[PDB]
Amino acid sequence: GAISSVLNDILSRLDPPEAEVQIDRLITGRLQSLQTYVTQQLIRAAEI
Amino acid sequence: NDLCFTNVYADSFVIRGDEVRQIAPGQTGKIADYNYKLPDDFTGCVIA
Repeated sequence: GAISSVLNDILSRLDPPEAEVQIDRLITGRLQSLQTYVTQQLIRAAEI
Repeated sequence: NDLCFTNVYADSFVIRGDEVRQIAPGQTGKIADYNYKLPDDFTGCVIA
């Protein structure tokens, strides 16, 4: 949902008071993707 | 009326209606950028 996936390009064009809102969406999205990877690895390790 | 505070400061000055709206967090312009700048987490009220 952010205007662009490259963090440096958005931070270089938007003012701080509004850039913090756009960055928060990328932080939240990438952190949730990382949690999914770790969870599937814990189950797969139990099978081996 | 219920809260208590450590200290209170009154900053008093004269401005003109044009751009007077710029006294607010995260605003841009000649006054906000070169004359008087409020922090992003300012907690209080502006009276005119």
